[PDB]
Amino acid sequence: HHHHHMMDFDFLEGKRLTEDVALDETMVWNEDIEMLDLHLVATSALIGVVHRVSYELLSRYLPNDYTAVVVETLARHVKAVPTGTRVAVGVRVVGVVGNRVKFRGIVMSGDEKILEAEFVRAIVPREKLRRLALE
Amino acid sequence: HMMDFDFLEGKRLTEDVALDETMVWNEDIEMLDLHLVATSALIGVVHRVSYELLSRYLPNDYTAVVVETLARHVKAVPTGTRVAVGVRVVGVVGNRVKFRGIVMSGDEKILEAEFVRAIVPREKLRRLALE
Ligand SMILES: CC(C)(COP(=O)(O)OP(=O)(O)OC[C@H]1O[C@@H](n2cnc3c(N)ncnc32)[C@H](O)[C@H]1OP(=O)(O)O)[C@@H](O)C(=O)NCCC(=O)NCCSC(=O)CC(=O)O
Ligand SMILES: CC(C)(COP(=O)(O)OP(=O)(O)OC[C@H]1O[C@@H](n2cnc3c(N)ncnc32)[C@H](O)[C@H]1OP(=O)(O)O)[C@@H](O)C(=O)NCCC(=O)NCCSC(=O)CC(=O)O
Repeated sequence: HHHHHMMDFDFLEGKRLTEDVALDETMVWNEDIEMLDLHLVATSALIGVVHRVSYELLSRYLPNDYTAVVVETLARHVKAVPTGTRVAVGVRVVGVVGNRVKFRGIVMSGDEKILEAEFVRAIVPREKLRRLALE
Repeated sequence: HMMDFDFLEGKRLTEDVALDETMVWNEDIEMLDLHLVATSALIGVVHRVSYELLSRYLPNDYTAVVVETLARHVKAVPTGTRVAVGVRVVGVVGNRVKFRGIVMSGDEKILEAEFVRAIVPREKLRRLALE
């Protein structure tokens, strides 16, 4: 009877958001000790950044009992950028298939493309995710 | 700078890794009590194991950076948990080394990944990024 989730999420198609995001010291690539003084941003950290903008975008539009979690992601990190920098981060909803929302993401530093991504959030009732996490 | 890295093919490494507080998913204030591990954090964990594997076999003036990554995050897992992280070199083309990675929590798959490192001289990077 808590089996009352049947939406068409296509209302999300075409939504977009761009934000300026600070690349801070928690985001540094630190695998290689000899490269530390460059403090390049880590690929995973940039992926984190792009994902988080997609949540900010969705949260305005998700019905009240539903959250959205990343289930799939693809990224190409094409230019190294140092931390301590602000970047422009854009995401747009390029498709919806059931409860799967697909985004394209871009990280620009000035006019240089740093990273591009394509990724998927599953839109799930908080109750259901909580039950799954706890089982 | 002309080397064959084909010899990396089939190399593996597995590591028991703690998921700590710095890796928590916190976008959703109503789910903070579950302290789920973030996707990007888990990708970081998988990438880092591939660097430990490569660093053992690369010449002393060379580094390796991630240029592409793909991941399915199939099961939620809380921080404060230890996971088995395995990576394997499945392919080499020039200075491009493709890995498959897996995160397991016991017998449950949490995440699978496929990603590429480019093997580069540190000086090259240092030249590029200081230009
Ligand atoms: C790695 C790149 C520089 C690669 O750029 P390109 O593809 O244009 O260049 P390339 O890879 O073909 O070649 C660049 C260099 O490779 C070396 N090179 C190429 N082929 C070679 C071979 N067969 N043998 C030996 N050396 C070789 C050359 O010295 C040098 O080229 P030449 O001789 O021509 O100069 C760039 O994609 C980049 O900077 N990406 C950002 C990566 C990043 O910052 N990642 C985050 C860190 S890792 C991380 O953060 C982990 C985490 O997620 O947490
Ligand atoms: C998201 C998942 C639960 C998805 O699992 P499944 O594919 O089995 O489930 P599912 O999506 O098909 O369906 C689950 C639920 O969705 C709801 N549901 C499905 N379709 C629907 C529709 N059309 N309308 C309304 N509701 C719908 C159903 O109520 C319910 O299940 P039913 O009817 O079946 O009972 C799982 O893959 C998972 O936990 N993955 C890990 C995700 C994660 O932890 N990400 C990290 C946080 S985000 C993040 O960390 C950002 C960062 O990277 O930094």
